[PDB]
Amino acid sequence: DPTPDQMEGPYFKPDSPPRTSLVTSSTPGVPLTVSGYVFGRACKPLTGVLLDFWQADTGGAYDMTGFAFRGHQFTGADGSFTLRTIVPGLYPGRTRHIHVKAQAPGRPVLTTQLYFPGEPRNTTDALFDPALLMNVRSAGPGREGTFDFVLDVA
Ligand SMILES: [Cl-]
Ligand SMILES: [Fe+3]
Repeated sequence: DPTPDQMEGPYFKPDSPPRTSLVTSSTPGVPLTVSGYVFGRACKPLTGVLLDFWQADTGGAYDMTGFAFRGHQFTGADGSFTLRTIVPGLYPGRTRHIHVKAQAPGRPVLTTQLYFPGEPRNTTDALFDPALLMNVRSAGPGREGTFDFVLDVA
C-alpha cells in the first residue's frame, strides 16, 4: 500500500543542501540512522528518487534561519537510502516525527512524516498513523530506524 501523504507542517524550507548526514561529530543528541528502500509498483526498488528530510533538533526546535537538520539525497541504484541524524525532540503539540518529501523521477511530490514506536504522544497526536511508523532498535550508542516508502509508480 502506497505511503500515505501528510501535512508539510509550518517548518519546511526549499533548496536544502544535498546531504545524507544531517549531523556532525559534535552535534548534540541521541544518534539516529534512518535507512530503507523506496519501492514502486510490483516491488521494484526505485533508483534516483528524491528524498528531502527535515526535523527538529534534539531540543524540539526547527531551524528557520539556516539549513540545520535539513538535507536531501537520492536513493542508490539498488533503491536504498540512508539518513544519519539524531532523534528529534518533542515540538509542542506534536508527537515525535521526521518530515520527508519523496519524489520519483518526473512524478509529483509526496510530502509525509515518519513516527517513532512507543512515544506516549502517539495516543494523542491526530497525525500519527501506523503506516508511517519506523522500526527502531537500539544499535550501539544510539538508535537505528528502518522504513520502506512505497510509491505508486512503475
Ligand atoms: Cl506506538
Ligand atoms: Fe514537524
